Amino acid sequence: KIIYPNDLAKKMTKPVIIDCRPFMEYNKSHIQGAVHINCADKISRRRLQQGKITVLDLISCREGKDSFKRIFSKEIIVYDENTNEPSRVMPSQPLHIVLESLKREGKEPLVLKGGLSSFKQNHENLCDNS
Amino acid sequence: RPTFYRQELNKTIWEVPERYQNLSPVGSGAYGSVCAAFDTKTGHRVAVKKLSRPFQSIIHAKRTYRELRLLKHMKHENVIGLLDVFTPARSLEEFNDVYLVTHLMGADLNNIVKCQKLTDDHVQFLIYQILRGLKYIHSADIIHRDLKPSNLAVNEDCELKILDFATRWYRAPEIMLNWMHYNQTVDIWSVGCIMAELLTGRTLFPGTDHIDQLKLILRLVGTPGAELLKKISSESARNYIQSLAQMPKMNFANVFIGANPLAVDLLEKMLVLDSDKRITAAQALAHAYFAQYHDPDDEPVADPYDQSFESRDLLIDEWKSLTYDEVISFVPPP
Repeated sequence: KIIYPNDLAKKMTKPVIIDCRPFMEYNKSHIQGAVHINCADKISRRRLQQGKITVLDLISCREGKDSFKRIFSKEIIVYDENTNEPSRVMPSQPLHIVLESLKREGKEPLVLKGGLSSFKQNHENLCDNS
Repeated sequence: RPTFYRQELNKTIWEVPERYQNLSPVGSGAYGSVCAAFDTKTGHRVAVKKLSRPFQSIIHAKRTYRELRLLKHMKHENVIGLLDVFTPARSLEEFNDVYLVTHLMGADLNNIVKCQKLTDDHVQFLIYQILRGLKYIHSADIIHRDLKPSNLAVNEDCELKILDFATRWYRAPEIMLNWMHYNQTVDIWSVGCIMAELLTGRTLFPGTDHIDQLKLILRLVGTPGAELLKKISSESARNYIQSLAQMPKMNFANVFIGANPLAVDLLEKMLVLDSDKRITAAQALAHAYFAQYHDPDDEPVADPYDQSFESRDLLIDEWKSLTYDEVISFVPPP
């Protein structure tokens, strides 16, 4: 379930990272290599609560020869702005939506405790900006 | 009838139902004044537009009538919708103030583009949405005619709405010089211009005074063909093009370097000079660029729209009452 900002730091240098914060926040800055996901809006939630599409499926479109290697070929990390106690996350929160959708595809995701806000205490060098 | 509470914001006096609270002057203009609020009876930050002097003229009375009818009609996630419309007036005689309520939509495509650089998925999601409501709007046999970034509202969840139907930079060539041969496809030219901006952060046809506007356009799509030229209107318009040095169509693949191939193909289909060759909203929805998002069952259409009133010519008294009628026959959404 939950990982620590430190574990991710090291885990990083050599895993798929999903950012489920608001798109403009994601574009302002995200953990290097982090991939963004639109899920909270009506259309997204809907089509998700209908199998029309699924998170893992979505992010499987950034390749050139094979669209899955490096994708489900690594553990999946997931993070939001700051959720400290992931265990308790409302069904509306983007964090909830992703986790349910990935878990629904037989995938065990790992949530970064304290989201991006935490990870920036001593990891600013592991982030993209503007 | 609810309970209103008067108050004065920036020299105009606002009289609104108890449920709307924390009115904050966001601005004004010709159209009227608008306050940002909070609707306790819904939890939504909302926008209240105070329409004053809606009947100080026939042109105005009708205009006020039109906007209201049109607004009451649209019911689509990607189109501006009326959450409420009210009047403190109790009698058609004490009537001369109209207030329109809608979700306060923060930001606009203009602000977004000038602030940050979006990912291809963002561009794709944003444009998918424009097309979705454009399909809806066209269903009701309505042309937007003034589609531009500043008319596109986007919230934090990247949801977008089209609002009230520089402007020259997105106007389509046909309706450019003023020819009576335009149609719904005229909005697709705009979406193409917009998509191009999303993809490059640069205005595609920033023309000075629309002469060059046409030059800039031609400079990209190329000077008309042999029959294509014989597919147009105007006297002047016709001559100018021939009066110009024949330019060849550019290959968008070189203009939009490093851009998603399916994108430039779509643009290739929208930024077409022959409006009869220009792709439709419905058709664009199906293009491979929207694969992950295309769901025919999730792309509604409107019901016909009675533009009949448009023809008739009436007097302030008529239009005014006709408006009170709409104001009263209003059924809130749920």
